[PDB]
Amino acid sequence: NLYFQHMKHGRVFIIKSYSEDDIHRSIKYNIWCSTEHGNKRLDAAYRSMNGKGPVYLLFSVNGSGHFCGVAEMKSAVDYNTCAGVWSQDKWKGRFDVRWIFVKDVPNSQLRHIRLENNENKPVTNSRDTQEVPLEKAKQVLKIIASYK
Ligand SMILES: Cc1nc(=O)c(C)n[nH]1
Repeated sequence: NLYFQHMKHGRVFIIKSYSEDDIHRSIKYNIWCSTEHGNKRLDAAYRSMNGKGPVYLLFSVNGSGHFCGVAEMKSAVDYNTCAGVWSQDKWKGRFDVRWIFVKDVPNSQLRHIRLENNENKPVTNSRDTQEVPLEKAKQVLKIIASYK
């Protein structure tokens, strides 16, 4: 899948989900919510983008050993929400997402990609809302898209 090899715009973030049930709910309802600090980071990136390129999210459940898919941010963060929707009751907030890949990709396939903005650590050792440089994100996206 040579599609992503020539991407010229966009920002890309890691999402770490404590719960696979929350991944299921995100796919069913096309929504996500991060922590307070994570929501602020994603909101800033989405808003400054002003629709000039995509914001992609690379999802992985904590401790699972694999990534589980890719979604595009499709709205700014709405902070005026009901509590208790997600795996920890305190998280409020919501933004729309569109899932573009739902597939398990082992960390072994992605570990060789290092993030020069994060001490050259493997992309598989990232924390929630770690940003991925575009040239490294393109390599992750090609691998996820091509994996079978
Ligand atoms: C739904 C959800 N799970 C999480 O573990 C985090 C960090 N943010 N949002």
